Amino acid sequence: SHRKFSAPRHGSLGFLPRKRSSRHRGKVKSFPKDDPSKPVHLTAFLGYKAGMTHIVREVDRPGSKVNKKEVVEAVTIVETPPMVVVGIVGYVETPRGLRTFKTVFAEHISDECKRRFYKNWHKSKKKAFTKYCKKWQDDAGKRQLDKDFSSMKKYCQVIRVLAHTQMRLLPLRQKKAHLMEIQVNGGTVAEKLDWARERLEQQVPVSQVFGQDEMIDVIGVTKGKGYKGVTSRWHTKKLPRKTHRGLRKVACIGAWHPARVAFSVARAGQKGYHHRTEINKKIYKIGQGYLIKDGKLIKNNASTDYDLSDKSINPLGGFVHYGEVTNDFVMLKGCVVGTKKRVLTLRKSLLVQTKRRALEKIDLKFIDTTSKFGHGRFQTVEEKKAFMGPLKKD
Amino acid sequence: VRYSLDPENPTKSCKSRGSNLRVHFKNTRETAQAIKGMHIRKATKYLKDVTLKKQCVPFRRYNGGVGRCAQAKQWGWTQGRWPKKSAEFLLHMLKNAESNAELKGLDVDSLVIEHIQVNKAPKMRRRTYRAHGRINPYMSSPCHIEMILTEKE
RNA sequence: CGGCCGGAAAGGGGGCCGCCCUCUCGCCCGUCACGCACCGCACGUUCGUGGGGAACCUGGCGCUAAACCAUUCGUAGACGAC
RNA sequence: CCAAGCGUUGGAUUGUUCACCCACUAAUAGGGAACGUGAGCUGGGUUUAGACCGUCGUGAGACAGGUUAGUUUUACCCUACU
RNA sequence: CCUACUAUCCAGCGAAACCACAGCCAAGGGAACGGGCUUGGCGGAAUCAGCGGGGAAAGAAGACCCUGUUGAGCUUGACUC
RNA sequence: CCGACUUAGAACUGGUGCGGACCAGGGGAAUCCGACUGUUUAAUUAAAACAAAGCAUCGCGAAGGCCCGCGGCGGGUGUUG
RNA sequence: CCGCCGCAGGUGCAGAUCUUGGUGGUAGUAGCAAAUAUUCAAACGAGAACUUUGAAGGCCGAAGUGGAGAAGGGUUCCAUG
RNA sequence: UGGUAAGCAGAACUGGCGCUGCGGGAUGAACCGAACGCCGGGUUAAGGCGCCCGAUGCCGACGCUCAUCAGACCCCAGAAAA
RNA sequence: GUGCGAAUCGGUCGUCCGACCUGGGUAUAGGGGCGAAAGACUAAUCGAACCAUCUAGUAGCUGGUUCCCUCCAAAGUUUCCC
RNA sequence: AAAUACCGGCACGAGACCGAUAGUCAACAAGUACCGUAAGGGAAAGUUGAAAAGAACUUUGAAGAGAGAGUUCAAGAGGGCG
Repeated sequence: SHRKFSAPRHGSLGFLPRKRSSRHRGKVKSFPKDDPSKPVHLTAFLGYKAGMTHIVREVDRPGSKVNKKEVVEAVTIVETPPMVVVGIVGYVETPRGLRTFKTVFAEHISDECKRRFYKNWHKSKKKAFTKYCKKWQDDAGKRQLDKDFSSMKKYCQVIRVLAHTQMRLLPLRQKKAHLMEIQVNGGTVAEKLDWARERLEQQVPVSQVFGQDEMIDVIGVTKGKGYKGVTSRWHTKKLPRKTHRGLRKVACIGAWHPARVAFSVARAGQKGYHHRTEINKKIYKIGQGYLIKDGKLIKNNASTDYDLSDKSINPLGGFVHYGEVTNDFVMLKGCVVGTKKRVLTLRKSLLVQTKRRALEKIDLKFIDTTSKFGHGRFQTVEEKKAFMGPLKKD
Repeated sequence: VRYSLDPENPTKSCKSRGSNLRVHFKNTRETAQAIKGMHIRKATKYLKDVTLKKQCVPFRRYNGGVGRCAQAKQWGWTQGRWPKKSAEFLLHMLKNAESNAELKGLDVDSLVIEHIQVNKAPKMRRRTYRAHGRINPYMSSPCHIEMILTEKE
């Protein structure tokens, strides 16, 4: 007979192949739709999740009970050093889909980028792009390079550019840079490909791509949790205590006679390390890198307009399980997807943003840089010293 | 004795044999299949790595429940083990074989394992004691091993 | 024969000119004699320098790599895998 | 009328399915899947063996009367699913 | 969430129940509930950890019910002692 | 001169912790059943079932009452009244 | 050891949850998880996670994992290989 | 004949299945055609002849019908009043 | 729960000077014993132990019933019967 | 007394019988081993070769085991071996 009391499902069937995603870097499944009305720009970036902290700001949304008051928001710091362009890749609109037309690479590719085309870099001879790079040093080699462009503004329609990460600068173990196809949106195909060739072998900072108070979408693989059971994975009801074989499971896995087990029944397997795409993550501020002018290194990234003090966004003991944030960063609202150190694909919004919550203007009063390796009290080393006086070490 | 396959000519070959050898048949057949298309110095180096757990033996026919290792990808397979006693039992045989080669006056640095065959020997019975006053068999599964070498390159 | 111009939806072997190039034949009526005329007989005649593979020659022109194990890591993990 | 996309609850008494009442709520609609679902649980109810009461039987015993206590086994195979 | 012992991976040792053939589904007809048949869906080596929908899974010639001119324990106002 | 164990009280003290581990009763108002202790279906029922002391009838003065035995100048209660 | 003519029968197997013996798949699978705990060196040796000696760390904690008997066992006692 | 009716229970007559394959009904113990030693040629029955799938690939005849649930072959496999 | 075990293990529990617990010796024997009574116990056996013989007990009831070819080929109905 | 009976016992002779899952339970260290407290229950188990001529000696190994020699018609008969 029928279900006695109506309950919803446990979990979604929209994210159903709950397997380890074969990619470690977040693939952009859909780039934003362009119109040749706009000037040419990049539509995605490649950041590194450093960690999380507080913010204090005055909220401007009229009518609400939080209007003209202060709040405390969880913000996530993604360190984003400038990305290097190494190649352009053409696409043609085919009745079977959208086919890659012609790739053209740059002359000089840094070893950090070259590492991506290897598994065993130590055992290798670094011989990649030794005969491609020749094609810029020659007269006859040029006359393919030049006609490979003339063919691509004639036939090819969608133009994407091959950026890579400067892993040289980042405080991680790894040096093997991440390549990423970023779609060059904006004006017409001639204007677009003349731009992309000028920006070839150069760097793109984050101020070029993402502005301030811009609703972006973050693409990343989730944090892994290994082989989890049904009540750990699908979050079903636990069975009550007196159950012989096990109380941490689904009791009935289907009726008699649709005589197979359905795809919709909650089983045990891999939990976490899934490809996910959260939307509407509001950028609060883009910081600055560790500049050296006058000889004196300036590091006042987290200095707001109501502090005036020379504290970095690095809290006491840096970021836990990551390291020290020395490069230009983005700072979004709330939680984002995946572990500390995790490579994170920041993409422009698919939608239009015409709200109050979407066009809200941010004005950070305070950034918390108290230690996250314990219950921290002191913002700066000069606060802690001024409070606690001299010690025995002194 | 009557071997399975005659050597192509009885001047270039020496044979070695052992009956009622007390190893698992289903471990020795897999390690005797891995060793078959090898030069003898490669075989001694290989079985040594199987003893020290450095190269696996790919379990192909008798692979029921046999776990998955990273050293079975060089055989183009998924499942592999490091069977210590089977490696030790047809390494002693290799040493007896290259003893026979030296006595039969051959270039011992050139011998290739032409044919190697592991049969089942008669089982030996003993008893396990199970619930509700029952005795079940606990029988060993020993094996006959024979092999023929031949000098080449 | 070397260049002169095209081809992208699954690019396709072509058009055209000079010259380097050699005849005056080729197509159609009519004369002129010939070729195993294999002695009534079956798989004839093609696209075929087909496809796929082991190898042996004789010429040049060219190129000297990566994967896996082993080690390490811990954003990953039952084991593999990553 | 088109219309099954998403919902359709928390409790007192009863082994109950059903019933009835309290409270909440947009609403507290009805059903099927071997009267879904025991190598999934549970064992309150029924439905062995011990006993008590009432009615019937001369008796052994009977009750579509009430009551209390009463062992819930196995997956390492094939498929399905993860 | 934590701990111990397993499960798990390895060296050595190494059983058992069970088994016509075997093993992907929807509908049809059929001994009126098919793994095999008919018409359609369709179909890609070899495997590891799990799981309990299905094999009307295993176990024991139904302990209920009926029949048998088969019984046994008990009873009495049954028949014969 | 020689003492071996207690008990009561006070001052001070500790980050209010002190039977510091271990050892080690949860309580109350009632209803049903059986007085109580004891016993019971070894391997699914420990109970309200059996027993029990107390109460109450019945038989028999021995050649007898109750019971055993194939048998008997046979036997148990009975070394009894 | 067989052909032909007669003669005689314990005369022909797929099945009987048939009898006896033998072998498969499952399967190198279930498993080898009750009671805190092992470690460094040396010796003998062809060979040591397990023997033996030392050193350390531990458990039984006198209602013991200690020393002696009764019943039962029958040479299990002891040395050497 | 009894029963509201039943792939229900009980009769008469003849024919079938059981004991029996073969062609058709996609499929099927009983329907329709027709009963069988081992084969070649011919031709039929009952059914067919867009493709599965042998055969209408006829310059077939005459009408009827449009369905946002068309319709489409004994037994027979889903319908009425209005 | 193919166990440590053909009744065991853990915690928690009943009783613990008495109708207490227990070793040996000894008496009761199968329609018999013994029973503070559950048809309980009587050597893993009890609403009648175990062993051998009667005995190959009987079964209108299950299950099986062993070579080939040719020829013929049914019945499930009448009457009587614990 | 005689004529009659005799699956025990001592001794013989025979068979249209059985030929090691058969024939006695027993072709062998069989009423043996083993099981049961006991009464009782009760198996499995034949064959090297004509003759041990049963493989000296060399060689690998800790050894079981091999490799060569050697005996024999034959080890394609190597001690549980037609």
